[PDB]
Amino acid sequence: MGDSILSQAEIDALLN
Amino acid sequence: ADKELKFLVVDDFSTMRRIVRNLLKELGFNNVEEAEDGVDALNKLQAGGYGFVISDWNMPNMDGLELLKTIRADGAMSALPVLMVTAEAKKENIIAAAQAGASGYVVKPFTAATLEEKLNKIFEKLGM
Ligand code: BEF
Ligand SMILES: [Mg+2]
Repeated sequence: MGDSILSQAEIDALLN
Repeated sequence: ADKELKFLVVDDFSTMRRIVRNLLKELGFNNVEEAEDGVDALNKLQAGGYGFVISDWNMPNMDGLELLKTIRADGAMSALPVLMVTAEAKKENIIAAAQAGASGYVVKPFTAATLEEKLNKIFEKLGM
């Protein structure tokens, strides 16, 4: 199974 | 923010520290110190005077998440801005950093624009 990697944009949604 | 604002850049490798220190300089912030891991970082923060923390995740002795958590639980540093700059990008970790109170999160490799952008949004809050 592959990892769940988030893009900078998806990351921005909850952290930036 | 005030150009004398004191920063602490934490990473176990100088590359990230140099990049960040130079971008900070480009924005006008020269009062910047460095640390090599969470413990090393806590020793400097305890000395006082810091106003902003930017740090890596994967570091020996005490990683970035643990550093963030101790800072957030410390009565003398609980509101210290902590911006994560790290290669770590797995979802469970992003969510963990967010739940622990990270002020922001930038994924390595990052452009000058991304860092200035993230930094500026945190700065705006510091003013209200
Ligand atoms: F080692 Be850091 F998380 F890029
Ligand atoms: Mg007010």
